[PDB]
Amino acid sequence: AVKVAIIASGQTNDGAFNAWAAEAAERLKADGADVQIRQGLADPTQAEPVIRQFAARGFDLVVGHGIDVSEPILRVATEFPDVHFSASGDATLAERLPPNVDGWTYDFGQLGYLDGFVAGSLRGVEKVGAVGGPQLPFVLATHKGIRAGLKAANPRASYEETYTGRFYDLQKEQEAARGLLDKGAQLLVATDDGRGLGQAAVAGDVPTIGVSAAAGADIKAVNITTAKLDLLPTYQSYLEQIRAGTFGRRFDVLALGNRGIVLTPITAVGDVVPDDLQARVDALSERLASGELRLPNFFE
Ligand SMILES: [Br-]
Ligand SMILES: [Br-]
Ligand SMILES: [Br-]
Ligand SMILES: [Br-]
Ligand SMILES: [Br-]
Ligand SMILES: [Br-]
Ligand SMILES: [Br-]
Ligand SMILES: [Br-]
Ligand SMILES: [Br-]
Ligand SMILES: [Br-]
Ligand SMILES: [Br-]
Ligand SMILES: [Br-]
Ligand SMILES: [Br-]
Ligand SMILES: [Br-]
Ligand SMILES: [Br-]
Ligand SMILES: [Br-]
Ligand SMILES: [Br-]
Ligand SMILES: [Br-]
Ligand SMILES: [Br-]
Ligand SMILES: [Br-]
Ligand SMILES: [Br-]
Ligand SMILES: [Br-]
Repeated sequence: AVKVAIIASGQTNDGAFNAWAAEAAERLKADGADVQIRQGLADPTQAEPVIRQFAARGFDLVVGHGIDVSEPILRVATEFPDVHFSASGDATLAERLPPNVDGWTYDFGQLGYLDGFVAGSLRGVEKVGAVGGPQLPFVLATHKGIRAGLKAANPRASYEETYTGRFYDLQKEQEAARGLLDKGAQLLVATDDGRGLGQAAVAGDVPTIGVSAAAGADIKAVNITTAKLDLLPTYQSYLEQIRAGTFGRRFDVLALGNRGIVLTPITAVGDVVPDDLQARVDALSERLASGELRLPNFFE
């Protein structure tokens, strides 16, 4: 049994980024991993001693989930040359990996693109509304992605978006979503938490895309799907590397083309979801894998 510790930036009950690592880690138990998870460690002064403690106790693999945990991972890695570490970040992380650290990245714009593409693939949805949080560069990039994905799959659809200015302000998110609904949105896309948007959607009988998996049953019932990271192949590769003695300096991109970004199991909502939605997304992924389709940089 390989002993694995996951050190998460936020809360694994978020039904989103941190839950994605927790779910991959749960599935990794079938590959012979014994897993411990610690949450809420975005603060590097808190993360570094926890990481050190797992390494000192003889864990085989210590995984820092989220860019905020990356620097502590890289620092402690230098102390334990025979322990294996993982960190996440931007493309520049590849440069900065000690011999015993694997790194990974993904592009926010691609999550947006898949949401928008799914939105444009639906039946009878000509008006789409999206609600995000603060207008930070990665959020604006995500939204530029949505617009592009939607234009690709349905160039006739119209699109409006609203920003709450905040992370995880469900009350403002709900209000923003209701405003788009009142103006005529036939689908609501969440780029932040989504639980507030989900409430507004239920009140107006419209489907959603992107809402947190931690939402209640009534809200989950209207969420067609959500674009997410599948970390399981990456984690499986870590175990294989450790078993073969080849761990270190791998740099993985999780993307649509390689199924690092995928959909959650699709829910049919109303009659807007085509029977072949998954096939359409699979074909999109194949076009990206081949380079038939190339996506712009969605950042300014
Ligand atoms: Br986080
Ligand atoms: Br969850
Ligand atoms: Br994310
Ligand atoms: Br376990
Ligand atoms: Br354990
Ligand atoms: Br433990
Ligand atoms: Br914890
Ligand atoms: Br320390
Ligand atoms: Br983070
Ligand atoms: Br990250
Ligand atoms: Br060591
Ligand atoms: Br991007
Ligand atoms: Br940013
Ligand atoms: Br566009
Ligand atoms: Br707009
Ligand atoms: Br706005
Ligand atoms: Br803002
Ligand atoms: Br709130
Ligand atoms: Br509402
Ligand atoms: Br909820
Ligand atoms: Br190794
Ligand atoms: Br790609």
